[PDB]
Amino acid sequence: ALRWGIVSVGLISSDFTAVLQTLPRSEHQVVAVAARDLSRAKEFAQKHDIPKAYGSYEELAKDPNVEVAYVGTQHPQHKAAVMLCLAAGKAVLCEKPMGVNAAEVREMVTEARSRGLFLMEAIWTRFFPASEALRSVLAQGTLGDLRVARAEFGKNLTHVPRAVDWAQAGGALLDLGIYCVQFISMVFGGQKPEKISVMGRRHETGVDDTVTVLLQYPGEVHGSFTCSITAQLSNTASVSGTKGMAQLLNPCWCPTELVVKGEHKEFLLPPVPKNCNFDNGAGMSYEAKHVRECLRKGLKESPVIPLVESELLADILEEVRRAIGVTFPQD
Amino acid sequence: ALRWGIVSVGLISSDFTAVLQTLPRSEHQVVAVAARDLSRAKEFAQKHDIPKAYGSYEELAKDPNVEVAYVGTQHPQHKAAVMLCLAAGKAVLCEKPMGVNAAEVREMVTEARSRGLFLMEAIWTRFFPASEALRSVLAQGTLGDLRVARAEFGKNLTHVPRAVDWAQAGGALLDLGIYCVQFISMVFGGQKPEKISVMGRRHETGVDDTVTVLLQYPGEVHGSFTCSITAQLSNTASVSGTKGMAQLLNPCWCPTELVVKGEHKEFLLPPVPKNCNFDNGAGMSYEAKHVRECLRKGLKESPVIPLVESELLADILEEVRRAIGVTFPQD
Ligand SMILES: O=C(CO)CO
Ligand SMILES: O=C(CO)CO
Repeated sequence: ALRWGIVSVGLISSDFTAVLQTLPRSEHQVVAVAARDLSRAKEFAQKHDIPKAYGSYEELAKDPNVEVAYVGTQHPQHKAAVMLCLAAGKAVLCEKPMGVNAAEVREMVTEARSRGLFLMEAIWTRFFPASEALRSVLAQGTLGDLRVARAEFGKNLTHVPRAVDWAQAGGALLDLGIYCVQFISMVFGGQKPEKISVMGRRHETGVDDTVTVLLQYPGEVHGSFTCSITAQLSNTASVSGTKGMAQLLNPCWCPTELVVKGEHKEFLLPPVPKNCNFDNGAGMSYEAKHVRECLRKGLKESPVIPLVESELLADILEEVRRAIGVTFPQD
Repeated sequence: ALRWGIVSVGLISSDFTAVLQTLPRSEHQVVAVAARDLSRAKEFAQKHDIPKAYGSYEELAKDPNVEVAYVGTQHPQHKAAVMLCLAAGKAVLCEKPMGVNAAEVREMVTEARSRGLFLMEAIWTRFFPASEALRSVLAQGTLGDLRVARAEFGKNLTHVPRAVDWAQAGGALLDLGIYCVQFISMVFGGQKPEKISVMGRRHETGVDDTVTVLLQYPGEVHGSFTCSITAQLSNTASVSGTKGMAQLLNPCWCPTELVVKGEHKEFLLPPVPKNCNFDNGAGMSYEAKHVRECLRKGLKESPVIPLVESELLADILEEVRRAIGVTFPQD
């Protein structure tokens, strides 16, 4: 079995741990969990039936029974935790966005590469059967010659502290726009944009509120998206060519419905766990099973979200937030 | 009764004439129709039961029984027909877009104004009960403080000669984007944009193929739209604020469904005519009844689509097509 170590005991680590404990026991085992104090770690290990608890991430990195670390910390704490785990020879699945700016991602990627260790950014949406089916539709040429595509992700998250906080690098782009940028990149074959235009406005807590981006892609196609932590949007994503449109229905970030030229297709989520902190949390199973398949094949990154594309997504996101003057200490 | 004169006998004039002939006989009468030859005009007058036919527009302008002229010519022929009718003291309802560039619209508007004559651009969408209901939702503040809105209009019209022809000023912007620009202007109170960014690509017939625009509006709100004559899009339009979203469902340009914060509302079209050349053609009744209400009140333009806003819509459209190098002889 693939032996997992859980870094951080917040809500997302809770969901991911519950998912891993629904998978075949001969394929995945949760062997250890670290928190920034032993107390929190033991409470989590007892609730989730993990056999070892640590009060520092460093102790988890050093556990020789852990093969892969899941870094579920808040956004600004991803980098140090990843770097610790890689220095200790662990594979790492890092939560999204992998880092808060382009240089953090480059640093993590250079480290993983220099040590021949697997690293993947947990962009869970890419592994949903719906998303895989859209990629086939594109490979098959069903929509004809591409023209453009548009994604949107907006909800009123003003009462979700995580989400609006400057100190945790929250705001529309890093919480929600990350899903729009990855979708547009995916439909256009992970290609670097030729040009980006941005409009948006800030939120009174120090982060961005609502942001729309236009991206020129190579071969005369382009994408746009809108994200927001105050305004509710359609929360769909689409791609259109000369023969028609494919759409991933709301919830786009976690789609189970694909519509192609008016024809609907539903992809049910796994049955458990239910009651996950986050909508459709059960769908995290797909990325978990993907990491095991990569590691069994001896791969040092995923073909579905390669490290060079994580770097490009980071470059894009950083360019967008700089265009509207939203700077971070890290940069 | 309001006495109408029909200029041009194409498909749209066919639909508008059929609509007017379903209205109360004491309110609207179709008294005359002109075509560029008598033959075509008589055939149309016989099919549509109009009592007078002319083989030139000038003869219709001069008919003292005509009170209002409906100019249904192809795009580049709007200006000369409008100018002829206004010089002859007729009110004019001119089909969309009123002119092919900003100067044509300014010229028509200056002429109407200098003569104290009603002129309105036939932006039929604005008069649908659905659109009026969205304006109320906005006036009521139901969506909270505005944030942004997005419209799209795309279909494969490559086999519709009108639509792809350079000589008739076709293409995505003048055929379909005009609906997106008017919607965004309407939700943002007809205000002039502070900035416009554009990406798009040309079509091999000499006109634009697919075009996406980002528009900054005053008060930190913005809109975007995508239009295309090759790629099928969602064909919905939406506006979102801090308390939720309103959407006009497909067909946006001709909506009968409004969704506000998840609550659906349907507005049925008039029952006749049926079998109109254009989708939901029966809805042209609303703009026809509006022109009569303006004229009965002695108004020289519509408060719903004032001439200064037609000028601004034209200015926008022209700026967008220049940004992607699509120039016309007229400019
Ligand atoms: O990823 C998500 C957290 O907001 C979806 O809301
Ligand atoms: O106005 C319209 C003509 O395309 C709608 O298709």
